[PDB]
Amino acid sequence: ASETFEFQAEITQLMSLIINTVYSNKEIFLRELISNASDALDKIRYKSLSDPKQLETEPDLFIRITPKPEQKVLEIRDSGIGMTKAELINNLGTIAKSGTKAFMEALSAGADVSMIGQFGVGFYSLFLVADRVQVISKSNDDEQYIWESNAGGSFTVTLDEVNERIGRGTILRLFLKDDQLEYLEEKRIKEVIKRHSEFVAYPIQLVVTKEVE
Amino acid sequence: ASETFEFQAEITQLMSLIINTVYSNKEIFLRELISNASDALDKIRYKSLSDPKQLETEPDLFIRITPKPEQKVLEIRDSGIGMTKAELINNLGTIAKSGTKAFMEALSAGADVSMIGQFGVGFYSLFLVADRVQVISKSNDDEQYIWESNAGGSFTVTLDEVNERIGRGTILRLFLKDDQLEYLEEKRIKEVIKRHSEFVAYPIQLVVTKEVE
Ligand SMILES: COC1=C2C[C@@H](C)C[C@H](OC)[C@H](O)[C@H](C)/C=C(\C)[C@@H](OC(N)=O)[C@@H](OC)/C=C/C=C(/C)C(=O)NC(=C(C)C1=O)C2=O
Ligand SMILES: COC1=C2C[C@@H](C)C[C@H](OC)[C@H](O)[C@H](C)/C=C(\C)[C@@H](OC(N)=O)[C@@H](OC)/C=C/C=C(/C)C(=O)NC(=C(C)C1=O)C2=O
Repeated sequence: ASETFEFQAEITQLMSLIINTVYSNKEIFLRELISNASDALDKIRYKSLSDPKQLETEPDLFIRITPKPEQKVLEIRDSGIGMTKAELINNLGTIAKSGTKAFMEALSAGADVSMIGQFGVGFYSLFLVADRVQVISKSNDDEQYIWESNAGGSFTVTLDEVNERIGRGTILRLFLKDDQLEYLEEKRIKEVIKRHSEFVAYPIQLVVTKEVE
Repeated sequence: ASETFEFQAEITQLMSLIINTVYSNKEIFLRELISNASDALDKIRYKSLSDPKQLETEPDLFIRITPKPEQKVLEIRDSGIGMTKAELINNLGTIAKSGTKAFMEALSAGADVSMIGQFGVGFYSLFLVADRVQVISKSNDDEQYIWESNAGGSFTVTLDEVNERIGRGTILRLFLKDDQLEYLEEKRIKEVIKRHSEFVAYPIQLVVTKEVE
């Protein structure tokens, strides 16, 4: 089933920094994850200009937020390009990232966490509000895989026999911290999107569950 | 992966009858599926009176409707007792049912389809509005399985490596007919529940997806 990999050292260090910070504007994590989703929709949409059959696995291009209050979990879905087993491994931890040290140096010098995205390491901002992540992803070029981290020194990557089938793309499964359940609520989610994600080319769907009156 | 089984002969016959009928009150299929859900919630709730650890796999007791417009699919979820591989096989087709012939005889004599549930064969009413069903189920006593039918002479039962994990219970996955997509819409669903499912002990949740304004 399930392989384990080592985080490059500064990535550990940065995650540890973020997860431990008192910062007062953690809502930016959603700006980042939405903007990553958009970057991945862009990428597949562009790819299919020269290869239209790439869109076939999943014709609709969207971003979808799903609060799961009962599980203390928030999910950000996209029908973007997705990632293969080897891209999860390389790009999410094992290799040194061009901005990690520079950002941490900026941070300790006074910089706002908000700036994370400009150092190209804004995926790690999710730890502002979550102590476990699953990245579940299906690329047109591979089977569906689950990448998991708890901010420790290592992560796991497992063949997905367990979750619904993504036609194509990626789900970010955030297990929220108990002092961050504000991000489970419709009003809150809507506000953060309004404020920080006005200029997004793709529909952003919110999946909401109400008991029938 | 995937075994195939034979429908007992009258069950085929009845399915063929239902799927082919012009009947003007097909909405009753939802009454039936909700009431089955309730029968399965009852059953686990009762079981755990003498065995409280049975509720642990899924503490919440609910029924959940999820329209999937993009897929022409409606899902009815319950956290009831669920079914094992052997119960799917026995109880959903292979063995002769006590009411099948009697109901078909009632039908051709004038009876309203609405009466199906009183012959204890109301599960088959789903074919009024669907030409494919998946029954995905997880019983505390077995792995999660998928039972599939297209109203033909046979059905399949496959180990589930493909759908999200039910802690416990059952999802009815209806693939609706093109002239029955009315059941994908919030207003419609709500109306049918109001009319036919007033007296239900369990919360009925409706999962709705709206694009953010
Ligand atoms: C230029 O692409 C980006 C990179 C470089 C690569 C990891 C890009 C990645 O390699 C397989 C892919 O092209 C996809 C599109 C990655 C994402 C943008 C994100 O995945 C999502 N959300 O589906 C996203 O993963 C959930 C990417 C995470 C990568 C990191 C660490 C991130 O913070 N910054 C990057 C962003 C925001 C990028 O847009 C980045 O490295
Ligand atoms: C008395 O239980 C019932 C039976 C007899 C058995 C199949 C019961 C079944 O055996 C494994 C289970 O006790 C569960 C609780 C079955 C359901 C009620 C239904 O499953 C759902 N919705 O989770 C439901 O399956 C999705 C049961 C389908 C069974 C048939 C054919 C049905 O139309 N009628 C029955 C109903 C409505 C029952 O309530 C029935 O046979």
